[PDB]
Amino acid sequence: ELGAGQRPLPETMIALVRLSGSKGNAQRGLELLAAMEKLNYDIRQAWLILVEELVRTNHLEEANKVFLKGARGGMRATDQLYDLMIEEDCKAGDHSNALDISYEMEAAGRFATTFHFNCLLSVQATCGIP
Amino acid sequence: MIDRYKHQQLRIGLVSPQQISAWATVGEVTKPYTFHYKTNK
Amino acid sequence: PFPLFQSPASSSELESADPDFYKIGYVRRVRAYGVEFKEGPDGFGIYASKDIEPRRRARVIMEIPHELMITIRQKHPWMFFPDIVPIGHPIFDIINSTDPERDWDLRLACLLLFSFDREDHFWRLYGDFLPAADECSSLLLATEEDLAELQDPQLVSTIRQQQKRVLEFWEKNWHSGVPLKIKRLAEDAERFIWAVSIAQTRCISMKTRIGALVQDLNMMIPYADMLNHSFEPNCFLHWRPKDRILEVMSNAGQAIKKGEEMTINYMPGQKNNMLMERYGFSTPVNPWDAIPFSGDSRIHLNSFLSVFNIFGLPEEYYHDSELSGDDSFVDGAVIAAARTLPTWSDIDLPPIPSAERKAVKELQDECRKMLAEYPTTSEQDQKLLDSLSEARTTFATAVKYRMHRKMFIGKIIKALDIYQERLLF
Ligand SMILES: Nc1ncnc2c1ncn2[C@@H]1O[C@H](CSCC[C@H](N)C(=O)O)[C@@H](O)[C@H]1O
Repeated sequence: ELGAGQRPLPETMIALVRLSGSKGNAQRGLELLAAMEKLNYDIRQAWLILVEELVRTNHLEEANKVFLKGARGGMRATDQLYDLMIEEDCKAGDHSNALDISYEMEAAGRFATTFHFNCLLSVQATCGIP
Repeated sequence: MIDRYKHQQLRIGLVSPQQISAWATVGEVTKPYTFHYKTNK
Repeated sequence: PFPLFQSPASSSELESADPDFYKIGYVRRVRAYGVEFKEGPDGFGIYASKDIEPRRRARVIMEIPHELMITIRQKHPWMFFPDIVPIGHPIFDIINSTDPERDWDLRLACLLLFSFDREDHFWRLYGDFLPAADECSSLLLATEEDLAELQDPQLVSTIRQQQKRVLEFWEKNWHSGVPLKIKRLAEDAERFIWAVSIAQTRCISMKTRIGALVQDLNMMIPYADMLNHSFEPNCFLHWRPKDRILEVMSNAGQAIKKGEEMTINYMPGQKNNMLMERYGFSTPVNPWDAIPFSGDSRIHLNSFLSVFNIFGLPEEYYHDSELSGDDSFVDGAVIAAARTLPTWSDIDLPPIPSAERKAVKELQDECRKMLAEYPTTSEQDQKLLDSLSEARTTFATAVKYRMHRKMFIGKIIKALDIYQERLLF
């Protein structure tokens, strides 16, 4: 499609990153997302799907890399994604990433309710320091 | 709103003789001396 | 190229407002930066006096002190800030004898009439710049002639329901036995209808922090209601709590050209029927207008979204300008089609163009029926308005509402047409 010389459709671009997320290829997924920004598209909506796919395929560590990098950019994730991403990290004992994600959510305009703090406490209660 | 947590514990307590030796690791002192009067050593 | 050689010396419907309009506010610590108030046959409006070069953050446009506003809590108890009602005044009993959730407009109307009676209140001066009973576009003032022409049984029933509620409230609280201080507020039933119309069409609910207290207030901010409505506003309302100043701020990083109108969104997302019920106006570019549709036929909205450069989640549907290049067709009207049209979508399942082509005409086969349901056409109504020269403004709005709805049906007919052929490429 690039060799022919026309701009790929966003649906094609969205399908590409979703396929990469299904196989957990983080490097391929981020490279395609960079192309969309270079193609001047809405990277945020595709960025949500890639993060969800990595969580769906249990590639949580790679999902943290993708989610945080988008989080530092300034784009705001959906409410479900914040709840999903934080809960998975706390279930996996990833409070370091969960707390960092929670801080990004606070800067994104959403405040941590009781649910988000409960996830964090599930890990802090096992650190041995009350 | 998540407070920027900063936990800094500052404990004090009696020190075991082993940890006293750990401070001097060998730092045994036996001569009750100081700078020499003439050589200033 | 010298200034002496250069000899510099449209929009006739808009004239500069009375200088006293800004002056009476300017003396009360009201500052408008880079904007000016213009008035016309439609009404007032704020238009930029110069090009607003975008900055890192939002730019201050207007400032309104708290003492110039009329504010009442949305939730019981009813406490008025910049307190104007004296303790023991009989007008509080009228206000306190209202529905806690349905009579928000009535409680503001009582304060609005009370403020006009007060000699020291600022709104007794600002009330002269409010539209009269005939000039106001609220449907609450419309009669059956305009309501019948509105051609909306649901909307007409709601409007006539409100008229009974407002009129009966005046009858109960403005009988012959009221004190003169209450009777003079509403000498006739008609004036109270106008008071409620102003309250409905100019209330601005907002969560404001006054001192240490945070609450929701049905506010009556002056000079800020004059901002017109647009679902893609160029400015928003921000409450500054330290000095009790309501700031009108243009969106950050957005340039405003000379003469461009400053607009805010009265409601986040609503249909034209809601706007007519509340504010008595409609917009053909509403991205929230719906239309009943059979669920048998549906299309792939992802293809529909992309062909018009619409991106984001349905809660944040928007169009990209530079990607489309010019695309004069796409507007906020077609965005509503992306929601109200029956659609289907899988993970990545591509659609069948022939099946959609089999359905696009079938979809458009239904679309011609609703236009046939209304006896008049979209161009017939607007042609009538140009020919019309003596009628109530609510009649024009009722014409506009059905015209906008008909165009909304007309817009999607063209939208499906261009979508169908563009699907091949
Ligand atoms: N975007 C818009 N399109 C058409 N009429 C609008 C509008 N925004 C506001 N109005 C008009 O203004 C009323 C709300 S109060 C806004 C003040 C008014 N524009 C004035 O000139 O004094 C509506 O009932 C409608 O009559």
